This record gives sequence, structure tokens and C-alpha cells, in this order.
Amino acid sequence: ELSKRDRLRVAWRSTFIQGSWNYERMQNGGWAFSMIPAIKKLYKTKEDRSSALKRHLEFFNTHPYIASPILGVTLALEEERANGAEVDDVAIQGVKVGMMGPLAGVGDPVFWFTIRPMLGALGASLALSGNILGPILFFVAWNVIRWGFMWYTQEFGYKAGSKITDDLSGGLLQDITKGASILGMFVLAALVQRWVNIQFAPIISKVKLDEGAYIDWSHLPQGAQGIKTALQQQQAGLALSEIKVTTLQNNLDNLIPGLAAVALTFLCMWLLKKKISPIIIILGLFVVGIVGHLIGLL
Amino acid sequence: ELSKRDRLRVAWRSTFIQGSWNYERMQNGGWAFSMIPAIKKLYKTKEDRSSALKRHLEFFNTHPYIASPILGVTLALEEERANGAEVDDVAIQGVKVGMMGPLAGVGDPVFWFTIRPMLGALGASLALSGNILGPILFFVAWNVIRWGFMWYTQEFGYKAGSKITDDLSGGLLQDITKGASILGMFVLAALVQRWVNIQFAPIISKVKLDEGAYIDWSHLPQGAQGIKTALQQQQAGLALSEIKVTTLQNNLDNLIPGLAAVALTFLCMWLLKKKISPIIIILGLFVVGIVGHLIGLL
Amino acid sequence: ELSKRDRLRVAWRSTFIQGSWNYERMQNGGWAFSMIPAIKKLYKTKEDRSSALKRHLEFFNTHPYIASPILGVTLALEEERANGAEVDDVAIQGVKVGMMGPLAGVGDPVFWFTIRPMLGALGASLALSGNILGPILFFVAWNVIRWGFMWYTQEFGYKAGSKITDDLSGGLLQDITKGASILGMFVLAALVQRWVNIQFAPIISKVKLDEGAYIDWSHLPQGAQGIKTALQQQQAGLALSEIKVTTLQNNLDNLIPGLAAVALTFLCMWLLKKKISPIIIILGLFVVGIVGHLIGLL
Amino acid sequence: MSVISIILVVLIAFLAGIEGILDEFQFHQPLIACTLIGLVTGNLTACIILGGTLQMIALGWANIGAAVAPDAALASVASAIILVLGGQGVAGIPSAIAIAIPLAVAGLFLTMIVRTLAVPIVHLMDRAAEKGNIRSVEWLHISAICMQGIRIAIPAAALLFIPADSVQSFLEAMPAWLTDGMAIGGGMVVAVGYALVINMMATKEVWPFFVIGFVVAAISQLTLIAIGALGVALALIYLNLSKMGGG
Amino acid sequence: MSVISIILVVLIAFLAGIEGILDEFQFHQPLIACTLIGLVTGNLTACIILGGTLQMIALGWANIGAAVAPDAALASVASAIILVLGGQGVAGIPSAIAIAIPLAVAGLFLTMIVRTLAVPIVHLMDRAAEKGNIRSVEWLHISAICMQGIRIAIPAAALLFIPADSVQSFLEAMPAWLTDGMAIGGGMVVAVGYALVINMMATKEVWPFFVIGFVVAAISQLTLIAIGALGVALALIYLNLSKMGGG
Amino acid sequence: MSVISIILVVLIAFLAGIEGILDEFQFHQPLIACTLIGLVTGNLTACIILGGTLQMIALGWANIGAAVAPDAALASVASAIILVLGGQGVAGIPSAIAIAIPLAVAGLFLTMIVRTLAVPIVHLMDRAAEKGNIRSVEWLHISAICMQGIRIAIPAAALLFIPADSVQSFLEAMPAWLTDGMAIGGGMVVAVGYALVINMMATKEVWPFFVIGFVVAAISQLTLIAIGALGVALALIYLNLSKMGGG
Ligand SMILES: OC[C@H]1O[C@H](O)[C@@H](O)[C@@H](O)[C@@H]1O
Ligand SMILES: OC[C@H]1O[C@H](O)[C@@H](O)[C@@H](O)[C@@H]1O
Ligand SMILES: OC[C@H]1O[C@H](O)[C@@H](O)[C@@H](O)[C@@H]1O
Repeated sequence: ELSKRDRLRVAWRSTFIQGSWNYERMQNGGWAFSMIPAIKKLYKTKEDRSSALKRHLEFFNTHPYIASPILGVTLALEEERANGAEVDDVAIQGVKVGMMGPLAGVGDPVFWFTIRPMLGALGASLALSGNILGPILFFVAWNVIRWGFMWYTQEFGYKAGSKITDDLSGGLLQDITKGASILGMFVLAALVQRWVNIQFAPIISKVKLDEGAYIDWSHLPQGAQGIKTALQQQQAGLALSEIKVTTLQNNLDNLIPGLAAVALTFLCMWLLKKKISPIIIILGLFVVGIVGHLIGLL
Repeated sequence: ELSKRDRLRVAWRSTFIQGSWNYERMQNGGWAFSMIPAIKKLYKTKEDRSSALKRHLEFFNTHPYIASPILGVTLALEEERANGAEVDDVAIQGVKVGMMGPLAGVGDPVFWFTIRPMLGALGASLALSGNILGPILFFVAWNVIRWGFMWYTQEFGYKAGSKITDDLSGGLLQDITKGASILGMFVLAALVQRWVNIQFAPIISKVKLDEGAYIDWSHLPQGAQGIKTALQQQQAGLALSEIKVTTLQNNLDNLIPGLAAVALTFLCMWLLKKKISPIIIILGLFVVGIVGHLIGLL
Repeated sequence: ELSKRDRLRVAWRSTFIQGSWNYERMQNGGWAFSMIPAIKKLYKTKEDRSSALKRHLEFFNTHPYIASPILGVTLALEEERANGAEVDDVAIQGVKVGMMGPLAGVGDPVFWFTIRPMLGALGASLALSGNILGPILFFVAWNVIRWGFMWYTQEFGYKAGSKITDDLSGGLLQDITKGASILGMFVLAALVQRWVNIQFAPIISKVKLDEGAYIDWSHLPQGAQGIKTALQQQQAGLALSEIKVTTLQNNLDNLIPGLAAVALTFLCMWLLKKKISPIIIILGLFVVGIVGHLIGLL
Repeated sequence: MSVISIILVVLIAFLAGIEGILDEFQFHQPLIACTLIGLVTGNLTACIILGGTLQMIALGWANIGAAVAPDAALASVASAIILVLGGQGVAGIPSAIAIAIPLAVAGLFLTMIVRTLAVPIVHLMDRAAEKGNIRSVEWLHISAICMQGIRIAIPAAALLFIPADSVQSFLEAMPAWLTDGMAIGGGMVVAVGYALVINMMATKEVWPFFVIGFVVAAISQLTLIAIGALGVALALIYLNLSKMGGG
Repeated sequence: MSVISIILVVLIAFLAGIEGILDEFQFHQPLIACTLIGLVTGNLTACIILGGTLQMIALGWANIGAAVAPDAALASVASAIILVLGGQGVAGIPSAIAIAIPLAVAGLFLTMIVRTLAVPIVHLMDRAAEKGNIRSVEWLHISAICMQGIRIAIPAAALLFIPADSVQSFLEAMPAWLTDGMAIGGGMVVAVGYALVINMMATKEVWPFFVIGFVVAAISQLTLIAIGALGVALALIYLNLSKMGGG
Repeated sequence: MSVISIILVVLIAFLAGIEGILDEFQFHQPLIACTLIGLVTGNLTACIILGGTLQMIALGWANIGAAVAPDAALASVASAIILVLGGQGVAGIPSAIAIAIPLAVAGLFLTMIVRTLAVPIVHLMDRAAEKGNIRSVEWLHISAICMQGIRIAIPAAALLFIPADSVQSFLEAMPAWLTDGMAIGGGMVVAVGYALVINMMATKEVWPFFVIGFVVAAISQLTLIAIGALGVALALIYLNLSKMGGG
């Protein structure tokens, strides 16, 4: 009858939602593993155990932390369809697929690219100083927030589907989606610019400066005065060396910094839109990088 | 009958709203001083003079410049309650207390932290050049705008309370409150970051660099060439000294500059929310600063 | 009957909308030249050709590219007024004047200050590297978009005036005006700050630093050590020279960079509001610049 | 140096002292407290630079809701007197600004004691108020204003008749722990002044603007005037959006 | 050097001159006016760099509402000819860019006189318009266009048959007060061009965006393309808010 | 050095390995994988600095939708072991951070092979599922978890019983074209991880926010925390405007 200390076990086993991760079917075995006590308590005499394993081993990929809503809605539906014979085998899958994309899109940026980076930076602030309280706080706060979120969302999903129709488009449960999307777009653009190194290394031109730019490092006063003259002339803006070495990176940076990064991100997005598997794309990035370094573009 | 050249005297005495400033009762004696001609003209034969002094010496603390609305509403009520025997002796105080918070909150940022900084910077622009027109313009413009605001707002408050019900929630008189709040929050955050010096001075680690970071100032060419080599290598990004001295300030600045400033501001806000007098808080800042410098934290 | 290969000729001659540009009547002869084939085909036997020439040689200045809507509306009205005796000879001018301001205001920023700078920068990115693809792409893309706009807007203006009443205040045709205005104001403010050189060159004060600021270029170690001492001291923040030369430009930049630029732009706006011709204003800028350099202000 | 100069400087110091908490005509501001005291002492162009330099620091030094600000008036006159008496009208500006700031130890306590000394003043005011003698309240208020002016009048007169450096103060100060601890604490008290006003207006609708302002105030690119203009622009955009968005 | 080269360069100079006010095909732009003139003169890769360098400056040089822009077309050809005649295809780029800019004294007035010389042209056009000879207007227009092209055709031809530096111009210029006064005035005329268009669109709803743009254009961090993208993003956000906010 | 130390480090390496794809308690994070491995090996304060340094880089290393991130867990343990075995607990931090990053050649392939090797595991899971034996799936799942932990357990044990340099790897690596090509490709793979999530949520209403974030992320003024706070503030302002603007 789905006692409380059964959803305790279900939520604790949800910690192992991953582990059986596979390219063919993603997070299916882990999802089955997190539902095992629910099968154990409510079913009997083995005719429908196999059907349970079949209907809890299909494709299911979402953010690991925000997955307890599904794990609660499935219990809410199953505890009632057995006691009342309203078995569907298709609405329990329809709810799984309908809450697949949006929940992943509201959980991935918030947890991976919003809370993870800020908590890691805060922890490394004290950690880079040698203080253990940094990592201790990171660990404790992260665990508290994940466990609280999973428990609250699971017990909210335990509520029947009569409430999920209003608890899918708010109100408040839809505004959070838009806010998370905006915050994720901001942080993701920042990450794309800052942490995608496509630093080119060609050389465009080697032009010697006119006799009005270089410091003339052959006629300075000798000893404690030429030093000051050179420093003041550098602060004026005189070109350091005789040849103004120019790189394609410098020319590209004059439009927008990190143009190659955003161009590559858009190319990868377009490739993913063509149903290409990300593994092939990652191998393509590796091969293009190595052949570019061989040629000399990078 | 509250002639105009009585409101002239009242407004001019409103310039001395402060001066009798006290922690027990703030700006009460000054408020009584600015109302003396109103009592003089309207009352007689001394039975109710003392009542006026008692009813005009209670708590009244607000922004000195935006206080003439109250000084106009008090005359607006007083001139008609005596001529008509509609004495209230609590509505004259209720209208005072009602316009305490919002008026202070719309006047303090605008005058102290919006017009004062811009006018001071504009005046010091010419003043830093030696030109007297800077300070002259600062004085003239500030006094002109202050006197005009006091005059116009005092005449606007001279209008009866039948208009103040619409002249309290606009419309236009409430939108200005929100705009002033936004501008004040922006400028106050800027001031909190820029002008709260909590510069720490510990040392975390003293690590010697590997033989790929320092310029290695022991093999440079001697005379006008080692100079160029060192300058170019520094422009490359090589560390100046063999030991990378790291401070807690550098580690804290990597999250957000001035984190200690905003933390201290939030702590002081929380202390003020506990009804703690600001004098004790200021003494607390002095004592914590001195003990921190004694220990070595600051 | 205004065949398609007559509108093609009209659009091609619209490329020569300028060329007969005058301060007395701006872009009038070019506008007449762009309507010559239409007048040729639809009129006859020379009584009304002179009236047409008088009627298509009045004042008409707008953005050269967004002017084909006018050239389409005039054709739509003329092809129907002659075939039906609906001669108006003031509404065809009223429609010309009515779309004078807004079209210029939505075309000048978008083309001159939004698309021109972006394509110029993109082309010069590859051009500064020596690749012809930069200028080739600039030429091809700019001319493609120009011809596409000039043709699509012309054929949209060929639609009768019964649609222009809804195609003047959208909807969608009015929101684009606001968006273009916002983008134009942003880019124009950026251009005013960045590319208006009013660099002053007076000197305010020549103060010698106290014995705590300058590097003391008289006691440094001799040879490869004084270099290190001086460089570390400069990185600390010590003033390079004994005399802190201060300029009016430095004091002016402390308020906002480019205050003189925005002040001059506002002055020129105020002068233009007084119906003063821009020629006199440009001569005034030249004369004020030369006399300022003579005096020494600039 | 002359008998007229001393009386003029003490009179203007008294005016600045009363304006310190009057805060109406802004004589206590260094932009005015240093030029009036420089015009009458001879060298005028040598003091406007100091006035502007101290005015740059003096921004954000408001007395907000029973929270005082460090050296609103005392520093402006005290640094100027030292600058004009000791020569180097233009070279001594850093010396004067290096003594104006650390006067918070003698600037904040000296004003707060005067502010709390006026509680018996309003007590006697009420005492005379029961009998209805309204001619004495208008004299007690002026006496309070004069007492407020004294706290700046006295040190100004003292500075003339002492050595022109005044960096000693009888005792050479506690061994390098008090004189710098008070200095580092003087740069922290202003937070309390902000802490109240930020507490005065704080809604969930304006906190993101506080975050934006605290972020965009980063290294050495935007000046204070630029940040103020940015705040005004953001506020105007928000109000324009809200006015049409309501309905 | 060759007879084909001179006729090609004068032809393309004439084309750039007509495009100077035609402003449709954009030959007058240095990004195109310096590469066509470099492709036919031999060294091609030595001129594209100069074209890009001058195109960087040439941004924001629009002729807005009877307000001309400094050296829209004359500089692009004049600097390129000097670069190609004197050698140093890559080393002479700063030399050519230091001569193209100060030609506003000979570039702005040179086009203004040509624009004002067309008043008799339009007068004669109207004169032929009364009689209805519509075949003469379509000749007068191209006559005006060719007259416009002459102002670039003539100096381009002159530059070949004079010393390749052209930094003298007969007289060595007024003693160092005119040659720099004109230069510093050339950096201010564009403001007038801006002043009109800013006057063309100016509402109380868009002024805060002007303030934001004038603030965020601060020191050396955001490029022009970055500021343009920021403006587009702000405009799109404002329009998205306004669409749903109206009602 | 001691028998207890090796078993403790291999046990915690196994735990970090299982958390590598479990990604729940975050042992695989260098903030934790480098302090637990430093607490038990003796020198503790010499490893927290390395953990923080690697955590700073490790931000934005999420495994997003079948797209792996470079060296989520292997680097954190591998660099720390090299740091603690070879001495210079504080001086060797750059040496360890210079070897943690280039392990993507042995970090990404080594984990993807493990991810694809578990397809027979779920196939056998279904095979035992048809007969309905639900006691075997709950054993196969931890079998897969242990197999995942092996990929980190094995190299950790290997590092102890080899020379503490580990920049040799039997063969000195292909002649300077593979070791740097793989490195430069390792800084590019994360884009794919971004490319999916950006594709996961992309509407015409939020693209301008992407543009603003990509612009305001310019040179060295705003930190990552500052940009995150700015994004939160902008999102809150947008939601506040939208809530009242709807109607
Ligand atoms: O959220 C999508 C989800 O996709 C995969 O299962 C893994 O990369 C997870 O780490 C990720 O969270
Ligand atoms: O506005 C509140 C008010 O509080 C006190 O009376 C003084 O600090 C004033 O300067 C301040 O304006
Ligand atoms: O749009 C206004 C228009 O005015 C004049 O005709 C010319 O300067 C054009 O280049 C400009 O576009």
C-alpha cells in the first residue's frame, strides 16, 4: 500500500539512478533499480513481475537530481491502478515521456552550470587558502540541497495526477522554467566564450615599424637613466619591438573575443540537430584539432 | 489667517529644521522652531500655546529637505480646525507619522546619494583645475534647487487633506517613489563596493615558481639589451619575482571584488533590524577594526 | 499599364536616386530620373508630360535605399488615377511627404550605422589578414541585401493605398520602427563617445611628488638589479616621474570619458533645431577647431 | 597671519560647524569649506585643488538616520588650515589629504558627544514649554546651533596658535596600533550609514537592481557619474515598461 | 607605370567618385576602393591590409541629411596610389593612413563645391521640363553624375604625374597652425552628421538607451561589433516585453 | 608508503570512480577528491590548494546528454597522487595541474569505453527480466557500478607501483604532434556539451539574453560568480516585468 518507509527506500535507491548508463538505452537499468522495492511490495506471484521489468526498462534520460517527480508520479499511478483495475501501460509511459524534456531543460543548467560553479568557486575560495571549511561546506551544502530537492519533489509527485495538470503549467511551476532558461542562457554564453580554447597560431604579416614607434633601443643613456626613459616611453605607447608581429587571433579578436568558440558551438548545435550522435561529434573535434595542429591552423 | 508672508517665515525657519538634533528625540526642537510663527499668529492668550508646544515636540525624524510637505499639511489642517472647531489632536499626528517612512526613503537617496555626488563631482571637475566656477556653480545650483523644492512642496502641502489622499498614491507621486528606490539601490550598491575599505592583509602561501615562470634575472644581457629582454618577457606574462606571494585578499577577490564590504553591510542591516542603536554599531565597527589590526586579520 | 519589366527598369534607375543632389532641392532630379520610363509609357502627346515633370521635381529627400516604397506607391496611384479620371495631384504628394520622416529615421541608422559598420568590420577582418574573401563577401552581401530590399519594398509599395493605411502603423510595420530607433540610439551614442576626437591639451598643474611616490632614479642598484627594483616598484604603483603633469583632459575624463563629444553633439543638435543649415555648422566646427588650436585650448 | 585673517577663518569655521548638521547651505562640504578659507587667507588657486580632492572623497558621507559620517566638516577646515599655514599650497595637498582622513578619531566622537549633549537642551525646552513661554524655545534652538558650531570653531582657533603640522597631539599616539586601527575603522563606519538606507528601501522588486549595481561597479572602467547615469537609465526603462505593462 | 594601368586606375577612380554620392554599389568604400586599385597595379596583398585599416576608420562616415562625411572616397584612392607608387607595400601602410585622414581639407570642400555647383543643373532641368522635353532630363542626370565623378577622376590622374609623396602641395602649408587645425576639425564634423540623425529619432522612451550606450562604450573592452550586438539584444528584449505588456 | 595508505587511496579512488557517473555526492570533484586523498596521505594543507586550483578549472565540466566531459574524476586523483608521491606539496601544484589537464587522452576514451561496455549488461538484465527474476537486476546494477569504479581504481593502484613522474608512459608519445593535438582537442569537447544544452532550451525570447551574456563576458573584469549574479538579476527583472505585464 506504499508505506512511507517504502518511499524512503525508493528515494535512497534513486541516488543510484545512474551507474547502468548506456548509449543504446540511457539510464534505463538505473531507473528499474530505483523502482525495485515498489515492485516488491505491491506485486505478487510472479506473473506481473516480468511485465514490471519490461515497463520499467525503456528509454528514460533526464537530469539525475530532478527525476524524483517521475519516480513519485509512477508510484502515484501504480498504487491506484492495481487497486481499482485501471491499468493503462500507456499513460504511465506518456507521463514519463511528457515530463522528459522540460524537466531536463530546467534541471541541467540550474544544477550543473548555475549551482555547481558557484558552490565550487565558493569552496575553492577557502580551499585555495588552505582552509578545509571550504570543501567541507561544499560537500555538506551540496548534499543537503540535493537530498532536500529529491525528497520534496518525490513527495510532491506522490500526489495524484489530478494535481499534475495544474502542476505542469503555472502559475509558478512554469515561470521557474523561463527564469532557469534565461539564467542558463546567460551562464552558458559566458562559459562558451571563456572556456572554449580555439587559440589560432598563424602569422599574417611581419612589418617593420617606421622611425616613430619603436623605442630606439640603441641610443639610450647608460645606467639608471635609460631604464627610466624606456619605461616612460613604453607608458607613452611606443611599440616595443622593431617588427609588429600580427596573428590571425589578433585580427579575429577585434570583432568579438571568442568568435571561433561561438562559431564552433553553433556548428555543433547544427550537427546535433541532424540526429548525429555526440560521440561522433567529439571524435570529430579531436580529429579536427589534431589535423589543424598538424597543418598549423591551430 | 495664515497670510503668505507667514509661510515665507515658516519656510525660511525650516532651513533650521536640524540643529536641535538628539538621539532621544530626533529633529523635534527644530520642528517646533520652524512652527513658531504659525503658533504666534493663530493662537492667543496662552492657554493653548503650551498645547501647541507639546503637540509639536514629539518624535519627527525625516530628510531635512523633503519635510516641507509635512510643514504645509500641518498649516492646512491647523488653519481650518481652529476656524470651525474641528480639533483632532491625533489626525495632526497621524498625518505626520504616515508620511515619515516613504518621504525619507524618497529623499535620502535622491539628495544625499544622487544629487550630492553628481554635483560634487561636477564642481570638483573645475575645482581640480583651479577654476572657481566649479564651487560657485555647486553652491548656487544646490541652494537654488533646495530652496525651490522646499517652497513648491510646502505650497503643495498647504493644499487641504482632501487632495493628499490622491497626492499620496499615484498616478505620478507613487511612480517617483519606485524610480527613486531603483536609482538609490543602484548607487548604494556601487558605493558599498567602491567605498568600504575592508582590505585584508594575511599571507597564505609563499611558493617558489618553477623554472618556466620567472624572467631569471641572473643571465640577462648587460646594457640596454637586458632592459628590452625583461620588458618583452614581462609583456609576455612571466612572473616578476621567483616567489609568488599570495594573500587572502586576492583569493577573496576572485569571486567578486568587495565581498567583505557587502557582507559587512548585510551584517549591519541585520543588526539594525534587531532595533540596535546605530551608535553601538559604529562603536562595534571601530572595536572590530582595531582588534583585527591587533590580531593581523586586517 | 505598368508591366513588370517597366517596374524592373524603374527599380534599376532607382539605383541612381542620388547624383543630382542639391542643397536647394535634395534628391529631386534623381527622383524624376527614376520615374522617366513610367511617365513615358502611361502618358502621351506631351500636354501632361510637362505637368508630370513639374510634379516629380519637387523636394524629396530620404534614405536612398528605403525610397522604393514611395516609388511603388506613386506608381500604384498614377496607374489608377489616369485610368479612371481620379486625378488628385495633391494626395500623391501628401503620401510622398507623409512617408518622408519615419522612413528616413528607420533607414539611416539601420543601413549607415548598423549594417555598414558590421559588414565593414567583418570584411576588414579577413582583409587585414590579406584575404580577398573579406572584401568580396562585403561587396556581394551588401549589394544582394540592398537589391533585395529595393525590389521587395518597391513591389510591396506597388500595392494600392487601401493596404498602406494598415501597412503604416502596425502591427509589425510600426514595431520595427521602435526597434530600429532603439538600436540606432545605442550605436549612435557609442559612435559619439568613441569617434569624436575633442582631445584638449592644456596643462593645469606641475606638482613635484613627495618623498614617498617616485622610484628615486638616483640610488637603484647598477646592473640587472635596478631593473628588477624599478619594475616591481612600478607594478606597486609608484609614480614614474618627479612631476605629476595634470591636464584638463584627465580631470574631464574622471566624470565620463568623452564629455566634450556629447556636449558638442548636443550643441549641434540645438543649432540644427534652430533651422540652421548643416553647412554653416560644419564651417563653424572647422573655424572653432582652428581658433582653438591657435589659442591652445585643443 | 593677520588679526583680520584669524577672525574671518574662525567665523567661517563656525558657519561650517553649524552647517555640519544643518546640512542646508553646504558650507561644511570641502568644495566650499576649502575655497572660502583659501580666498581670505591669500593663496586662492592653491586651495581649490585641495577642495576638489577632498570633495571626491567626501561623496557618500551623508548622515543617515542617527548614523554619523566621518569628518563631514572638521576635515575640510583642518586640512586647509594646515595647507595654508605650512606653505606648499600645491605641493602640500597630499600632506593635507593624508591628515584630513585620519581625523575620524577626533571627528566622529567630537560630533557625537555634542549631539548627545543637547538632550538636556530639549528637556529644558519642554520644561519652558509647559508654561507656554514660546519666546524661549526660539532662543534655546539658536543656543543649540551655536553649541554645534563651537565644536568646529574651537579647533580652528587652536590650530592657528599651535605648530603648523599638528601630527603630534601631545602624545605620539599609542604604538602604531591605535592610530591605524582607528583609520581602518573609519573606512568601515559608512557601511552603517548605507545599511540603514538600504534597509529603508528594500523590496523583492528592486533587489536585482542592487545586484546589477554591485556587479557593474567593477574595476576602473566606469566612473561614479557613469554608474549614476546607468542607474537613472535603468530606472527610466523600468518605469516606461511598467506604465504600459499595467493593465 | 604602364599605359593600361593609368587608364584602369582613372576609370575605377571615376567609378568610385560617382559612387561617392550614389552610395549604392559601395566602390567608394576603402575596403573595395583599395583592392580594385591594388589588383590592377600589381601588388594585391599589399593593398588589402591598407583597405581594411582604412575601412576600420571609415565606419560611421555616412552622409546624413545634407551633412557630408570626411573623405568618403578621395582618401581611399589617394592613399592607395601613394602606397603603390612609392613602394613599401606593407611598410608604407601607416604612411598612407597618415595621409588619407588629413585630406579632409581637400576632400570635404572639394565635394561641397561640386554638390553646390549642381544648382544651375537642376535649374536647367526645370527649364527643359516646362517644354516637356523628357529626353533632356535623362541626359542632364548623367551629366551631373559624370561631373560628380570628375572630382575624383582629376586628382587620381594628377597623382600619377607628380612626385609620389604629395606631402608638399606647392606651398609647405601655413606655419603649423592650419595643417593641424584642419585635422583636429576633421574629427568633429561627424558629430554634426550624428547630431541630425539623433535629432531625427528622439523620444523620451529611447533616451535611456542612448545613456546606456554612451556609458557601456567605455575603455577598450567592448568592440564596436560587441556594442552593436548588445544594442540588438536590448532592443529585442524591449520589444518582447512591450508586445505582451500592451493590453 | 604504508600498507594502510595504499588501500585507503584505492578505496577512495574506487568511490570517486563510481561517483564519476553517479555524480551525486560529488567525490569525483577535485574539491573533494584531492582533500580526502591528502588527509590520509599525510600532508593535508598541501593538497587543498591543488584541489581548489583544479576545481576552478573543473567548473563547466558537466556530462550533458550522452556527451562526456574531460577528466571529471581521473585527473583529480591522478594529479594528487603525483603531487603527494614526488614531494613539493606546495611547489608541485603547477606540475600536477600541468598533468591533470592533458589526461583527456586517457580520461575520455577510458570512460566512454566503460559506458559502451555495459550494453551487454542491460541486455543480460532484460534476459533475466523475461523470467521475472527481479533479484538479479539489483545485483547486475551494482555489478555495473563496480565496473565503472574499476576504471579509476586500476590506474590509482598502478600509479603507486610505478615511478612517480608518469610523464613517460612507456613510449615518449608520437613526436610532438599527438600530445599537443589531443590537448588542444580536449579544450574543445566541452562545446559539444554546451551545444546540446543550448539546443535543449532555445527560444526567440531568450536568445538576446544569450547575446548579452556572450558580450558582457569580456576581458578580465567580471568573474564567473559576477556573471552568474548578473544573469540571476536579469532573469528576476524579466520575470517581475512579465508577471505584471501579462493581461
Ligand atoms: O540531464 C541529462 C543527463 O544526460 C545523461 O544521462 C548524463 O550525461 C547526465 O549527467 C545528464 O544530466
Ligand atoms: O533622513 C533621515 C535623517 O536622519 C537624521 O535626522 C539626519 O541624519 C538627517 O541628515 C537624515 O536625513
Ligand atoms: O536619409 C537622408 C539622406 O540625406 C541626403 O539625401 C544624403 O546624405 C543621403 O545619403 C541620406 O541618406
